[PDB]
Amino acid sequence: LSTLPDPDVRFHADVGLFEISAGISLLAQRYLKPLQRLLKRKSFFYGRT
Amino acid sequence: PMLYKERRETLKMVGNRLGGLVRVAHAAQDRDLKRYFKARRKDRRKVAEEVANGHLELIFGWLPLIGELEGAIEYAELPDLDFIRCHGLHTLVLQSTPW
Amino acid sequence: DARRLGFEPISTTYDMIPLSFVVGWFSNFDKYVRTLAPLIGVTFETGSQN
Repeated sequence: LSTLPDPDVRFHADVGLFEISAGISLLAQRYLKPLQRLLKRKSFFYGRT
Repeated sequence: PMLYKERRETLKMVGNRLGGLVRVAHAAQDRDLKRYFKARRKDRRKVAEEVANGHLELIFGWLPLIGELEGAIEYAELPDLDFIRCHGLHTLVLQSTPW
Repeated sequence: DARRLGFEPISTTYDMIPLSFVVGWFSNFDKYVRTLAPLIGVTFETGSQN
């Protein structure tokens, strides 16, 4: 058998990708937001020395 | 979803080290900077330079890690996989006669 | 997304803040996951009837 006609394959999609999303969102609120808030004040600079 | 287990693992699980850099950064070069606020202007001329030099060295030392992570991330974008097969059968009685 | 941490080692003077690229890489990694969209595919190879 060959030259099979147009099949009707069905896929549910949407694998377990949203699970890992909770990891980055949880680690940011614990160390990203505080760092961004602390950096807003007394912003340092860099020169030639 | 069970097929993307190793992919998601090598993508995110091993990538925790990337986010971990922010932890040490906020713990060292942020919370220990209170001495600069309570320092006189006579000392700020050198404190700022010392902080900048200390931060530049850390950035240069951690830069190769970013490149290594970027290069390893490409490993999860390789189009490779096996195949799947199926089967099917059916029966149907025709005729019968005693003996 | 065709980015995944731009990297590109660059250094200047009077315009490079020390604490700046750290949060940038984190934001890039966080945005890369949002653009991710799996795309599978299947095609007929061969068959038979016995």
